Amino acid sequence: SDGDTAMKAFNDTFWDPNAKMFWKDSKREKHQDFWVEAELWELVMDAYQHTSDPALKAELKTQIDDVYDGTVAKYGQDWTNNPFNDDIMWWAMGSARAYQITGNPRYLEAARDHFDFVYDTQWDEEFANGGIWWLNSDHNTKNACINFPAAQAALYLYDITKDEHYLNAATKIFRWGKTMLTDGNGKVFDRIEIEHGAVPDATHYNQGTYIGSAVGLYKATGNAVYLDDAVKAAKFTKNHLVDSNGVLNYEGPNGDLKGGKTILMRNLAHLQKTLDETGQYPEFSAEFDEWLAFNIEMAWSHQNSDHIVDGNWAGGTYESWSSAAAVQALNG
Ligand SMILES: OC[C@H]1O[C@H](OC[C@H]2NC[C@@H](O)[C@@H](O)[C@@H]2O)[C@@H](O)[C@@H](O)[C@@H]1O
Repeated sequence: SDGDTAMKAFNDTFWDPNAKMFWKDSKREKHQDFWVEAELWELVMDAYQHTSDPALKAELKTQIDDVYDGTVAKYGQDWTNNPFNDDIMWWAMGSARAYQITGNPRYLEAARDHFDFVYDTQWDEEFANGGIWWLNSDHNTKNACINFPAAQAALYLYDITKDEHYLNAATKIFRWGKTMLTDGNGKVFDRIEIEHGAVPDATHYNQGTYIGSAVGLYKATGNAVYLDDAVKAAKFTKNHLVDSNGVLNYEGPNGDLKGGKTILMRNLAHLQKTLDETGQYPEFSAEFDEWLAFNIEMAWSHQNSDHIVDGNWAGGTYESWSSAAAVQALNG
């Protein structure tokens, strides 16, 4: 019941049933940022897929539709007016998953149309020899936070439609990103800036979408190198994006990064499942599972009286993005 309890508490604290959006924090003065709301959307989907309580499962299934409706009410159905390609892609990926769960074709259309806008018009072969631009306004940087999510979205679209166009896209985007946005040993770089070069700053959410795309490509292609890529980036996370006791870092003060453990945990769950299914990397798998279980217990040892867990897992206004990671962790 821990995943159920966590999700119910998160909803009670942060869901606004009127606006059909999550509040940014418990002061209930402002709703969550657009791109972060796609990640909270996916959290609802993950709880839906995790729960064995059929009553809660039905409520969460309805909430999947409600989140979309609330966002569309405030932001439109056509997100291509947003200058951030990442914002667009986070919602395209979410929409693909919503289609898988609900079978409502509005979600497939949303996913496909927005994926196609970004991939078809924002890929460039010249600067850095490939990659998708961060923005559709100015073209100055190519970033992990658009490129790996784009590969993931393409993989969901391939799973749904089997259009070889999408498998080819995932393969090409990931190949470029491994080459230009990693060190080849699992450290994922933030971005590559024109007139400067790479910015080798690593964070949980970019480790996470690299790992998820790698695991997806391993499954789609049967090429073990992709699983090796995922394992290296999981090892880098476990050893180098943790505190002196092995607890995943708190990545404040940047608001976007504070909740990044949410996206990391989502994708580490995919790696765990693949390792469990295949029996590959058994020694790593054992250490990895113990370290995850440790992190989750530490997080939840710090829940407050309302069963809300602040994003400082190692340690009075609770924020929905920072608090989501602990919920995600119990809904893998
Ligand atoms: O340490 C990683 C980066 O963290 C901060 O940027 C967060 C986020 N901002 C938008 C876009 O630049 C993303 O690629 C990025 O992850 C910021 O301090 C960066 O300088 C830093 O590299």
